[PDB]
Amino acid sequence: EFMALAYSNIPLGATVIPSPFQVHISDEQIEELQLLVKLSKLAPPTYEGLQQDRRYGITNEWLANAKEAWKSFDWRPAESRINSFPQFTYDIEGLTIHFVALFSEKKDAIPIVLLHGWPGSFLEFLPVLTSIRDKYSPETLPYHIVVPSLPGYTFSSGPPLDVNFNGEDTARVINKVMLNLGFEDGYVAQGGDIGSKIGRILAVDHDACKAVHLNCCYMGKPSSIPDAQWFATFGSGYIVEHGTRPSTIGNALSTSPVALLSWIGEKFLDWAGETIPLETILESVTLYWFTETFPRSIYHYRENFPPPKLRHTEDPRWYIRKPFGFSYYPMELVPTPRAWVETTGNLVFWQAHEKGGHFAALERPQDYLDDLTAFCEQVWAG
Amino acid sequence: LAYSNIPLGATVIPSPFQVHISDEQIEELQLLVKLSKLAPPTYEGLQQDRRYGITNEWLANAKEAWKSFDWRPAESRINSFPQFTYDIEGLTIHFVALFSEKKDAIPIVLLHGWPGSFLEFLPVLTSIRDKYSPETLPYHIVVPSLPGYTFSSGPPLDVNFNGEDTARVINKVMLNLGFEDGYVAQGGDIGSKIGRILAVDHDACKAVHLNCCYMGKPTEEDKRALARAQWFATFGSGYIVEHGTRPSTIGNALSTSPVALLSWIGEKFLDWAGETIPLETILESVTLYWFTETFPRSIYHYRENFPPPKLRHTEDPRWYIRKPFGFSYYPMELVPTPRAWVETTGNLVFWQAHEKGGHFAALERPQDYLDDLTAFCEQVWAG
Repeated sequence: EFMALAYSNIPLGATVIPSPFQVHISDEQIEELQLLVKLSKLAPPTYEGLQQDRRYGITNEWLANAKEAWKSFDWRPAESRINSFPQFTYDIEGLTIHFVALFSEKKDAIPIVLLHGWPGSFLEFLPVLTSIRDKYSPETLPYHIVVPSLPGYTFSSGPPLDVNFNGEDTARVINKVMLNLGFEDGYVAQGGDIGSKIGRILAVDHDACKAVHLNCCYMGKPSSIPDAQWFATFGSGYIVEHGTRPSTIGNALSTSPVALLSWIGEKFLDWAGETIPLETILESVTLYWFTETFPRSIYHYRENFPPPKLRHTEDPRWYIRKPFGFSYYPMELVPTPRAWVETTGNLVFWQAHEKGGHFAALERPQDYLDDLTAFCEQVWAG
Repeated sequence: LAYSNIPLGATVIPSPFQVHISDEQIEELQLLVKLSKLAPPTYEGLQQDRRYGITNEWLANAKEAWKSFDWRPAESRINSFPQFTYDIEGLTIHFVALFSEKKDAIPIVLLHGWPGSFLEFLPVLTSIRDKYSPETLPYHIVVPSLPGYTFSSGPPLDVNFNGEDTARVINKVMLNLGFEDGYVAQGGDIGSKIGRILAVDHDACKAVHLNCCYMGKPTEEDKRALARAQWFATFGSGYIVEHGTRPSTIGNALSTSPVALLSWIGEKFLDWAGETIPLETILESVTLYWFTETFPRSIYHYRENFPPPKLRHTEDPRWYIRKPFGFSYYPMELVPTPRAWVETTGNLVFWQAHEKGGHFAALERPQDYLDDLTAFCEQVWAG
């Protein structure tokens, strides 16, 4: 049905008109989730499950309380809030690609694509979009904001069943979202986590991406610098498992929503600088559950197995020549000093922050928006 | 029960034990098997060579077979073997045993690993009582459940627990049975680490045979072995890192659904074996783990290597085996180790290589396993 929505006017010059989209999880799925949460079994007490500092992962107490709270979690109000933002799909290379957008009425608004990672989603950027739409009407908005679901995530389909799919494929498909919207003349990319790999690939390989801002630069100490990571030794189990046995873990965590909550909840707890509320965790895990995201979402991790000859960020093949900005958040998983980041591209913008961790947009929306705006205004050349 | 007479000289009488899972536990299992949801089709789940783990089709078929799986006959077979428990350091320690009537029978402890259990050794015990009566049996065979596994309780809730603790507790099973004058240990997987610790640190353990020597390097077969070891190190060690760094997360996640546990453990029975392990055997092991809440209690050993020591356990002079040491090479072990490697880790007096068999040597090749065990004990036992 036709639904007028503010900020939803497709930019002049779009070559393909996207299909309007709204989230409508069925009543039967909501009923089922409540049942499956209730009946999920909990592990018995163990020494590891009793460590309140989470040294061995989530605690039994956290999970029991989360299970109890999930019983009274109501998806419908969250879904209504999601549906207050314009959403669309395109069909690209046989994939359905979902995206949230705020479109400006200005002919020459600066197009920006914001790229989530794992175990996130477009939800990470909704607080930022709220700030944007409160400050700007469609008529005063300086930017077009596109927040796509990567292939395999939430309402995006795929990846394909019959061929391998990697970060370069991901970037090619996301670039086509921007091309379809008429942004061949230029857009800015912003990324964290896996989205920072995608954003780097867009900037290095795709003409339409003119500049890139990252809040994550997964790297070791660069070899070109002559003469703290609890993450490589203790925090990388999920990477090895996702990268070597994605089918096993995907099959395992499809069985019960509480299995999925255990695996993903650990990361929302440990990776954030600002504490992420339980409701936010439940919202994201619930969305992953309804859309069967997890098994489809982990294809990127196998690019690290066997270990590449050079890390992606440390490879001249992926050095960013276009204008490159970086924001340093102190509770990022591998915080990278400016001298490190500078070895990986033409770094024209640097901003450090006193607060915030891995989920920068979700934890510190105003800092994230201030940085993004400042970067685009500094580098955009018309 | 034949083979159940406690050896003379035992200083603690063990308590007889039988498995009797309640109908309520059986039906809770079937409820949660039926409640489990399947993954969507994925590229990774369609790879028949299992390059990314189990296939979705294997899991769906295994779940369907589980709905028709009858625990009662498997339980009756378990209960056909003498079983006991001891209370040691506040833990209930379960064990299977075959006791000889010979007064000076050689005592042997067989040590399972993860994701195994005493079930791994039941084919060997079957071969033993088919070959020997209680009067001709040359050995006392003890097959304990490690702390945290199946019918053994623990590990403690309030303190850390490691391989040296495991070895100390297992040694006390043998001491309780009167074997302070000497026993032989045999181990694979984690049981190979326990066996090494017994031999190095515990007076009563007089010799040790291993079918696993997790180590790095200190011809065509050596080439095929190196390729397998590299595959295991590069692609097979996710479970080690996850168990070793986030045991509470994975323990909680897989406890929620028996089919989650089946996915995680089934992958290993498929990939680690040389001889194909029947689905029924996988279901029996995973079912036993489920009824006893084994998985979250069973993975404490993995964190010993985080952070990694500069010297792996087998390669550390602190753990060099000076007592008589035997090794059997099975080509589909996870890190197949040539003799020149193994010899650097102990007083290797016995070496046997096999054409067939992988990681679960006793379960896959019970006759080879028993032949090696008899040959090693006869070679090294000194009264």
